Amino acid sequence: SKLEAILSQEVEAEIQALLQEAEAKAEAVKREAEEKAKALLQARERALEAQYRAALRRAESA
Amino acid sequence: EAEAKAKALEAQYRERERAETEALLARYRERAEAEAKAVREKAMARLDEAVALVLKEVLP
Repeated sequence: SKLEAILSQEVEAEIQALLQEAEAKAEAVKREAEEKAKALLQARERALEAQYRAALRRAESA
Repeated sequence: EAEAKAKALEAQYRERERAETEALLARYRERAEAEAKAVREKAMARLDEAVALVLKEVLP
């Protein structure tokens, strides 16, 4: 009974550790997704602006 | 959301590029026609004088 109770307390500690690991993994995944979306949107907007500038330069030369 | 923002930004950038290119081509064509007509008018204003000079250089 005491050893089954100690193993149940350890199982509760392991369940808390698993919930904390799942929460930390979800937080790191959301952070990485936000960083990737920010870098992709910045790259796409800068590429659109640079293409517009180069096309305006070639059109003004013409 | 990132894909929708990218599609909207690309469409707006393409529309702004097309409109700015149309406006710049219109301004360039207007300035070209105006400067061509003005240069023709100025050359006609300065005409009929040095033709006799080139003729006197030509005639012996």
